[PDB]
Amino acid sequence: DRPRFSFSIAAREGKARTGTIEMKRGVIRTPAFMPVGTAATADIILGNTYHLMLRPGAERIAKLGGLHSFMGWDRPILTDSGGYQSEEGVTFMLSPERSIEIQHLLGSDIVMAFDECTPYPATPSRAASSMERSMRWAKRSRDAFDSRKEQAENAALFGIQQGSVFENLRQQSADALAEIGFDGYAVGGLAVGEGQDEMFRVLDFSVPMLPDDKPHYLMGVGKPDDIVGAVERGIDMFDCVLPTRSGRNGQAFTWDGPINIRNARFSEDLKPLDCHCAVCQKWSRAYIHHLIRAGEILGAMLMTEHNIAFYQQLMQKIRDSISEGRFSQFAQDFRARYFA
Amino acid sequence: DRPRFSFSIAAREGKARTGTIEMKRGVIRTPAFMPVGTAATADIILGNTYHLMLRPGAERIAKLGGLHSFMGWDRPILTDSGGYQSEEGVTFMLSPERSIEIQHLLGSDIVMAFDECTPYPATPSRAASSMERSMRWAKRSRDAFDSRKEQAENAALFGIQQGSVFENLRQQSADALAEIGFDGYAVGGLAVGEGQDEMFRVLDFSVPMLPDDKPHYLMGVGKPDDIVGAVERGIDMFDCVLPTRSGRNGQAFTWDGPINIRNARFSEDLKPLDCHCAVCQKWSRAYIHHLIRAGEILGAMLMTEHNIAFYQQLMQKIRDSISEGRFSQFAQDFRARYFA
Ligand SMILES: [Zn+2]
Ligand SMILES: [Zn+2]
Repeated sequence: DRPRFSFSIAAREGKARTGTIEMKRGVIRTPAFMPVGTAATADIILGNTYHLMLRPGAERIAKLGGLHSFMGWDRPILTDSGGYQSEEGVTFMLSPERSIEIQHLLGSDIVMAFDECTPYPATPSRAASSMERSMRWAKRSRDAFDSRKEQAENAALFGIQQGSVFENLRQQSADALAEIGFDGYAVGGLAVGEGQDEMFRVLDFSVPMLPDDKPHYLMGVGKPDDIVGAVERGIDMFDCVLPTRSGRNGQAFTWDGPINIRNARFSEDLKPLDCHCAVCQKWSRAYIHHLIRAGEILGAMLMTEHNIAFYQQLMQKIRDSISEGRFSQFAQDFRARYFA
Repeated sequence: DRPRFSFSIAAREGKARTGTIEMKRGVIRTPAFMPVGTAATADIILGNTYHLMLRPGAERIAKLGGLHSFMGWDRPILTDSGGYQSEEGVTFMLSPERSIEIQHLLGSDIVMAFDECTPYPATPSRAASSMERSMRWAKRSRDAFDSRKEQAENAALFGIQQGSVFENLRQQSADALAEIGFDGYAVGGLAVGEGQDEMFRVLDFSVPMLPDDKPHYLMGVGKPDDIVGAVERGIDMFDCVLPTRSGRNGQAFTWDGPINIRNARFSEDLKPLDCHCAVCQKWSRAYIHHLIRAGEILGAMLMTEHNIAFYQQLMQKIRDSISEGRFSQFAQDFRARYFA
């Protein structure tokens, strides 16, 4: 039987790491991409806390046996805390205590502390006030989590760093989070419209502030090139709505960049979408083009499956190249071809 | 190597038959349900002639290698003739000759003659004039089909009976079609809003007019109970948009009748949709309810897969019970439970 939570780093290259998170429901290979569980029929999937508490409701999910039984997914599940107004929480009611209990009822394996994702841009004073409240909320999340024996003994809790783009606030947040103590640490408050250069700049000083021996989760990121750059800066875990969102709107990710398959230039293109996935085996660009142009749900479903599969192939190549000490070369080859 | 076209009846019960159509691309077990090929990832599928000639166009499909390569389906394909205004054809241009050539370019295995599907209701004089033109068009379809060696030697041609609800016109149409000679015979002009009692009434006298030793295809039908009743009256082949249409709109077919899965009574129902299909294995009514209510494409896709699978399980039970001489009992048990 695996432990509740064990992170081990198998290989490093510069700031990049590769390794495994062991949990009771399975092993997560890192760097990891964590897709939304409702995308299609990955070592871990995401549950949509905010949606689930509104429909059918966390208590109803609990009565139906929890998210694992509900979704037919017996491997780990991560839930966000739902925050993405007062010291107690937010009314719209949601608080650190209520957020933790909701995630408990859903049965998730990785529980996010309840935070306040600072808007961008933000003054230093606003970013500081928001970070300080998130740190008080992180301590309340820790305590609520620890009060529930089933949760404390079988789940894991991640703290979320805030502080906007300010190095001194990011440092203070990391210090507060480490002193409380969490199983993993998320870099929050990015992917809120800052642009890639700025995000990378903030990651450059922010990730080393976190405990090196714990997983680092960059919330909301991102495009394939965002992921490569963030692994280069020490991120271990990723979630992003892009692969599933893009699939509905006609956008496919390939090693040569994203393409819009609805474009007329693909109407007679017999090459597959890119790739090893089942879609790229049997289906041409031309046929997927046709399905999507015709409004057929099969088209969107095949596009979504390809995009999900592409992200996992990307993460596999990242893990292998770090393990083999050629990630720097991989990142360089990836960007030359992706932006060609 | 199989023949171009061979229909053999293995067992009969009353007017019902069960058997096989052998074609070069495979064997079709009858009675057969023929789903639209673009529904999901059946012994034969349907191509949408009218749509395909508009996008991307029949010549473009031919340049891409034909429908089999285009869709990744190496088994038989049936295409309708596109008719569903003058003696030459219809402008909107489509004629018996053009319809046959389009179906040739698409590469379909079973080719429908170009007909005029009489509107309902229709006076005897209108039904007669329309049937008479369809019979002239059927002879032109035969000749065009026979002029193309690749088509005549590798495909099959079905004639379509018309005549509305009038026994004397149905008889005249069957006579004209048999004298021309076709590989199979469709009963056309039903499922146009006549209601099940009327359709069954017309089938009662119309199907025995067709050659007994050739397959009988009831176009556009239908609901599961329509199919059972039409097999009881000697139909061998079916197509219907219902299983794929219903899946998008929340309707699932079950042995206890159709249900609308969006209905709140399914929000905590842990039973599967019905069934042996992959959906009914892993997925509860409650989770599919949730997916569809949330607008998730996965929900519609799972509903469509279930409906397609249900129709094929229905056809398998029909074939087995005819083969075992218990179809009359099956039909009775089916209706008692389906309408309970
Ligand atoms: Zn692919
Ligand atoms: Zn099923």
